[PDB]
Parts: sequence; structure tokens; C-alpha cells
Amino acid sequence: DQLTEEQIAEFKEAFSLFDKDGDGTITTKELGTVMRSLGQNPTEAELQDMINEVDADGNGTIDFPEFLTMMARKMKDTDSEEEIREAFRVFDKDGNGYISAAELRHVMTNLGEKLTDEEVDEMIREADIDGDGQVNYEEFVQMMT
Ligand SMILES: Clc1ccc(C(c2ccc(Cl)cc2)[n+]2ccn(C[C@H](OCc3ccc(Cl)cc3Cl)c3ccc(Cl)cc3Cl)c2)cc1
Ligand SMILES: [Ca+2]
Ligand SMILES: [Ca+2]
Ligand SMILES: [Ca+2]
Ligand SMILES: [Ca+2]
Repeated sequence: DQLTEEQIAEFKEAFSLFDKDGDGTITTKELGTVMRSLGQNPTEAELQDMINEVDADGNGTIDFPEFLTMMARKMKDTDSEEEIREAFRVFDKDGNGYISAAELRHVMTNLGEKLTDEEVDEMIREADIDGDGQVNYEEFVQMMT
């Protein structure tokens, strides 16, 4: 089938979270910044190894079609569940088990991202299956699939 404009917009927003300077490519330095904000501490060589798996043309960076190719592979690492829980803990800064729009705003400002209130509210709505206005652990996990 064909992607909708909403699906293209969602892929574009996800790419922009890594592409901090907006030049259309994701570098090892930009990938490292995101991973550190989600509780990880990869070395530069490990970041290069991760990019190399996705980088098809071999120019050291990830472009939009390479990013989409990555998503279409449904690839996973051995400690995926631990990394997803670690990332979940980062967002839920008040320890109540729900990620609020305020807590998502906190992680985005720490990452150096500039997002409007409508963009933050749409990200919550995108993941909020039960409709309580916040993202619980199961919704945060389901979002990854
Ligand atoms: Cl905790 C977690 C688990 C899985 C993923 C997915 C994924 C899904 C959607 C999107 Cl928009 C980007 C990546 N996934 C697919 C491939 N890589 C490998 C790597 O994941 C790095 C990573 C690991 C752990 C954590 Cl906590 C965050 C990240 Cl970004 C990676 C991610 C983004 C780019 Cl641009 C390039 C690479 Cl190689 C991860 C992401 C986070
Ligand atoms: Ca970039
Ligand atoms: Ca490339
Ligand atoms: Ca919370
Ligand atoms: Ca919810």
C-alpha cells in the first residue's frame, strides 16, 4: 500500500529529533546526543558501528531513505527491553508511571529540541491509547512496534 501524509509527517518528525541541525543527515555526534539523553553512554566507535549498519551508500551519515529502510527492517538489540525501560524512566521524572506532556517537554528541552505546545500535545496523543492524556509503560512500549 501507499503511505498517508500523516505517516510521512510522523517519519519526518522522528528523523528531525535526531537531525538536530536540520541538514538532512544524522551524524554519529547527533545520534550520541539522543542516546545520552535516553540514559545510554555509547562510545564513538559504537556509534559509528550503529550508523554503519544503517548507512547503505557508505558516506558515514544517515539520510531520510536510509532512516526509512532501518524502520522497515524491524531490527532489535539483545537488551532492547532494558533500554526501553531505561528510556521510559528518563521521561517519567516524577516517578508516577505516566509520562505527561510536561515531562515530554522536559526531555525535549534537555535535548535542545524546540517544539511548540501543539507538537508536544500531538506526540502524547499519538501514543495515548487509553485516552488519559498521558503515556503509560505499555503504551510507551507499544509505540516502538
Ligand atoms: Cl529504546 C529504542 C529501541 C528501539 C529503537 C528503534 C527505533 C525506532 C524508531 C525510531 Cl524513530 C528510531 C529507532 N531502532 C531501530 C534501529 N535502532 C538502532 C539505533 O538505536 C539507537 C538507540 C538505542 C537505545 C536507545 Cl535508548 C536509543 C537509541 Cl536512539 C539507531 C536509532 C536511530 C538512528 Cl537514526 C540510528 C540508529 Cl543506528 C533503534 C529506538 C529506541
Ligand atoms: Ca544533521
Ligand atoms: Ca548514508
Ligand atoms: Ca510522570
Ligand atoms: Ca494513556
